[PDB]
Amino acid sequence: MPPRASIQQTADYLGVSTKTVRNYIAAGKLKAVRLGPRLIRVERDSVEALMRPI
Amino acid sequence: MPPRASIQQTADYLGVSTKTVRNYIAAGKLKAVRLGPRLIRVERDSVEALMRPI
Amino acid sequence: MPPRASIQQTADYLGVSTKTVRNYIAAGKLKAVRLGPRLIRVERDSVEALMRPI
Amino acid sequence: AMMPPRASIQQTADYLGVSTKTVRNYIAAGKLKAVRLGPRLIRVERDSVEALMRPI
Amino acid sequence: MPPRASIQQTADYLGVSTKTVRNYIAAGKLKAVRLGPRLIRVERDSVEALMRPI
Repeated sequence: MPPRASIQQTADYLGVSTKTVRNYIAAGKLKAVRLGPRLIRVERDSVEALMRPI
Repeated sequence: MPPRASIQQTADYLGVSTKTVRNYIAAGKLKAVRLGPRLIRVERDSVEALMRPI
Repeated sequence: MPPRASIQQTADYLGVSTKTVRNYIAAGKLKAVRLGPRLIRVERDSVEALMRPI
Repeated sequence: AMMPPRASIQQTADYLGVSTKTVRNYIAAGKLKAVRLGPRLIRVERDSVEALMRPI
Repeated sequence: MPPRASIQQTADYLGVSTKTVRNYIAAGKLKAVRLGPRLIRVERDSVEALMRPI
């Protein structure tokens, strides 16, 4: 367990499944971060439906 | 403007700022996706905090 | 035998029943932590402490 | 974040729990900021390490 | 980190050894001043300049 630990390491450390860790994170029992920017893409369809004619 | 477009392409397309595009995604007015898995890390100190003694 | 082991894993390692492990915990001869309301783990260090040369 | 203000590639990697190669990629990709002192002495800016991490 | 800093404060700031800081000073890669028989202080300005972004 280094300061920032993989989901796997946290699972092994705690003796639970990686799923359980992911649920803990998702429920606010564990704090987690992601490293770096996401590669984000917007769906054209929603852009199209955002523009309401007048 | 492809089926999945960059934040910049969406901003250019709509004549708004990237910041405005980001706000619309946060508000649920535009639908967006990220590509591929995040590199995730759990904060060591929060694992320590999770384990409450009996 | 993880750093944080289940009661069943502790029983199996020691060669005792789950009831004996639970009683060691209540009696303070084993140190245990609660993760979730339905999830307990035994500290492996205390398990090693519990075992004394004859 | 008890790292030094200018951290080694090893210390950044150790703190982040990723390989040194990974830390070196981040620098190249501009995802981490770094400086050179000498003919092969590189240091990561701790501030960029903090900003590299975005909660989930 | 004062405008006039010790070799030690400099070594910590840079994340290198005091021996390295002393080398740099000797090489002219750092600017230093002497206050008395013993006392050396490194010019913070020279320390900022040493860190050339990649």
